[PDB]
Amino acid sequence: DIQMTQSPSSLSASVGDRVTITCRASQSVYYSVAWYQQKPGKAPKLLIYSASYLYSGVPSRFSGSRSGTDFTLTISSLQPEDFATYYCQQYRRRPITFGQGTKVEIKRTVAAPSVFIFPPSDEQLKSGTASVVCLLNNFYPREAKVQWKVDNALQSGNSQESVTEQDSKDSTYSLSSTLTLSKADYEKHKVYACEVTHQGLSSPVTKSFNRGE
Amino acid sequence: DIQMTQSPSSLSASVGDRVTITCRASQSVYYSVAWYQQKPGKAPKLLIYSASYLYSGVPSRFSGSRSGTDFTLTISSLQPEDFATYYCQQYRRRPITFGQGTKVEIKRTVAAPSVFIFPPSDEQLKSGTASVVCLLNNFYPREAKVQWKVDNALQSGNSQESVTEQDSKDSTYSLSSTLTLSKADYEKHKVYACEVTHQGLSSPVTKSFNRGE
Amino acid sequence: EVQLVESGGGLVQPGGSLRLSCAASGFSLSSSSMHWVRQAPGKGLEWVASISPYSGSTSYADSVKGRFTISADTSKNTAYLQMNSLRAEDTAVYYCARTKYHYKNYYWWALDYWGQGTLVTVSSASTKGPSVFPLAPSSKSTSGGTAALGCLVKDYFPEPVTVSWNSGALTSGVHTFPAVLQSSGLYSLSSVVTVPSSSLGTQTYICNVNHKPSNTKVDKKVEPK
Amino acid sequence: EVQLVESGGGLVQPGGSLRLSCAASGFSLSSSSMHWVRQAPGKGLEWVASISPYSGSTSYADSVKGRFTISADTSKNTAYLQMNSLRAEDTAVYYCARTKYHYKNYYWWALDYWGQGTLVTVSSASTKGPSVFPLAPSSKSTSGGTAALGCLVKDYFPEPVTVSWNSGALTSGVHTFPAVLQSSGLYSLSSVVTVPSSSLGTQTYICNVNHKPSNTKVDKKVEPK
RNA sequence: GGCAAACAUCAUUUGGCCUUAAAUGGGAUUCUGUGAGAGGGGAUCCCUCCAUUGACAGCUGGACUGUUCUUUGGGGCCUUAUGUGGUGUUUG
RNA sequence: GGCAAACAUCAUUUGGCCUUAAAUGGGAUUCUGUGAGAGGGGAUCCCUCCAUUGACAGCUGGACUGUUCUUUGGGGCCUUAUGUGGUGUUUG
Repeated sequence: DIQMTQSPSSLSASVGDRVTITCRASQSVYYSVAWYQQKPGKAPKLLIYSASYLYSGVPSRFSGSRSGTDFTLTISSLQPEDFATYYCQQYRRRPITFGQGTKVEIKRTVAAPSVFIFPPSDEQLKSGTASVVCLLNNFYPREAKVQWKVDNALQSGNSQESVTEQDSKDSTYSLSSTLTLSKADYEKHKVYACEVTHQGLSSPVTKSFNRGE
Repeated sequence: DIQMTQSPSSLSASVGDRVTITCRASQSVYYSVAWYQQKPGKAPKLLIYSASYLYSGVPSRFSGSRSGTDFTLTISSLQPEDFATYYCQQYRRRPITFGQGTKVEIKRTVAAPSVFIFPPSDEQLKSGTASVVCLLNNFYPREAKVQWKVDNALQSGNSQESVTEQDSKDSTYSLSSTLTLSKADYEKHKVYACEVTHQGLSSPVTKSFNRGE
Repeated sequence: EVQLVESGGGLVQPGGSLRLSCAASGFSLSSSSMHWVRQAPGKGLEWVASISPYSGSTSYADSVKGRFTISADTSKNTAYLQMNSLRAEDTAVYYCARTKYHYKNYYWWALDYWGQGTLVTVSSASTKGPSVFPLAPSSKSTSGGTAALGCLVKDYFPEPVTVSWNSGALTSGVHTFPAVLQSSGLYSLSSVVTVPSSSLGTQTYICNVNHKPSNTKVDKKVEPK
Repeated sequence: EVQLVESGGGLVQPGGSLRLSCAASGFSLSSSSMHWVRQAPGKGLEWVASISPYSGSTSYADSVKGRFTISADTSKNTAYLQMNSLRAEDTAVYYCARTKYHYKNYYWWALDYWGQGTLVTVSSASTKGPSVFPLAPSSKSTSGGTAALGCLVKDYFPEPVTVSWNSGALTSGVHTFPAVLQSSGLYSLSSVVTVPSSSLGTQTYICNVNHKPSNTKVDKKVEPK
């Protein structure tokens, strides 16, 4: 019945910057607060226990302090691999309860994406569907816009995209937009293009192909 | 085969003094030299290996260096518990061979002996023998002279003495002189005394008793 | 040395059961308390159950009370989670954790080691293996630039899929995107690698797709038209 | 954890045999080389034999070759030293020592742990246990001084002898002297304790003498007339 | 005189197998308190060795060799001891 | 008013058994790079608790006591969890 209200939900900071995540407990927990780091696809690793003690093998740029019933985690010199979601937990009373989490992006310089476009394989069209893929490789920030134009007519409602997690080394994103059509509809048009707009692009970029070439 | 000539055989130095023991190798040994400390009656503990590396649990006031085929052990600030014998060994070729050793006495200030005299037990007189014991406790230096007087006549050659190893904490010695007699001879005299002369004694001291009471 | 290996996950119908197990190494179970913590995809962390194999004592979150049963076999040095009467809202990754015992304590401390977890998805859909298509270059840039090629893994269920390139020998420059759920209620993802435009006509680039749910594996070399 | 326990020493007539053993804990023999090193009384240290149980390879000092045989049974995790055809000039303390194995090496390094050792005396005399007498205060000194009491251990053979006080409960101020060889070819030593002049009339102090060769054990109270 | 060898001397010094296209060694910055032999491990960067992709040279292919350039890579299991270099002497 | 109990809140926090005359806790300086549970260890000094030998005191002996002096000593086997105090509210 103890609640760990953790804030902020998200933050981003440049490599080298100090960062503080905070967790306030509904009632007295006293030191029985731990802090965890969870990297995408990985299991949480324990960083801080007893509110201020580092678990063995945790870089010393991590630390924690207690102030009454407020607890803060501090990454004193943020590093590219520190992109993760961070969690507080109390173990003063049971049941144990966790904070809602805090996602930490790394802020790096603007990098425009390099763009690629992939026509559907002859191997797929024989199944009745055409998937057209547009690839936005290694950019920052995460905000990018992908429009699909089939014979220069803007498309609506037939694309879906997914974005990688921030690279633990260069702190960039990669985005994948797929344009799904029926073979029949696909064979009705010639020019397929994705047009990308992003912060480090002066003018929009379009990568295209003609169907049978 | 390989000869480890160690020097000096013995030395004495005050607490805090720097101390260098030296070990010269008959031929090339290269770094394969160890230094051992043997405290009296105890098993030797390893101190230095590879001529300069300290073994785990060795105080930093120890060190070793190599100069060609000469090797030295160094105590930068000598401590009382460092009273021991020190041994070099080569492990360059087999058989392994040792230095002759170096005993390290600690030189401290004069400490007067506490003196005691103990008549022989009635349990020993009933066995057919008389042992009279004179005890010199916690003095320095080791050089002390104990005389036996049976009714004030000096004794020679019917006593034997043994001395403790230097105490590893106060760096003093203890001495035991036993005057061994046949039971019958003991019933011939009344006054038994040991007379002690030592550096920290301005006048020489005698502890005596009358036979029995 | 210290590791925990969950197994027993997978796809299961709603109303059905599943028995996860966590096999521990490098420490005695009897000198720890073991815990299951689940993570609904996207949401945070929900403690599920705990057990002190030394005493056999167990405790459960009120949201699984009476459907789940944590337990431990101290000889096998593994721990288990019986899950009965599952619902869709039980779909999550399920981690087990260790809390090291310490004699000086007076209650249990943090969770100091977590298994990588196993995925439990509770659905009415069935296992469908993926299809694999090439994503091949257009040949726009000459020897000055690098090219991108890839594999598209479409129409499969359930998660996950894993892609490697040239059998794991090519790793630099590779992005496997998160799968997206299709209008057909199926998953689809892409994996891409960038390579020098000059190496296309000689070098072989093959993608290794594995969908362990369907016991499916595909190797598809990717070259242009 | 890491320790070595010599056993098997004692007295032996010239020409006889003895089988010392060293029982190791806290490390595997197969990952070390074990060594016997003796210390002639007064002399320094003489390496005697070595063995690498991983290979079974042995080496001997030219001074024992063909009279001694080192060995090890890796199941008992102990090592042995058979001594045949013994001579007087073999009388010494016999330590066993360990050199930790290391894969990076190209020959063995120094001896990094030594057992406490056992005494092997090769003589024609026979063991007879000692006598023990009290050495009690004389009650000479008034409020200026503290008093001294003790035990005398006379007419025994062979070395060694061990003395304790209050079963080891009283240590501060205690000196056990080296035995000296008497005109009879027997040893004799004393052990003393310093105590406050005041504590005699209440406290009981008992001395524990043990001459393990003859299976001899004695406890004697030391108080005044 | 070129050699071998034995010995002396000083100096330096982990050594293999299997699979592979290949299965080096060193330097720097930094993290890690023993979390498996801390004589460790991780990350990032530079050089070096091996292999490898382009390009270029060798008439042109296949090779193969090379490079002040370029691409991508360098696995697994072992090791329980006396190798190697210089100098000298002596022998064949 | 007083005492309980439950709850709220903040703070703090290992708990037993056996043997025993007794079976605390902390501080400073310094050595120890995990030697097997470092949340360690040792040394030196200090404070503190329990016991203890002497001194002074309670008429003297049991006994027993002390803001003072003094001697010496403080063992073993366990532990797998929600104790304790302050405050507030409610109930008896």
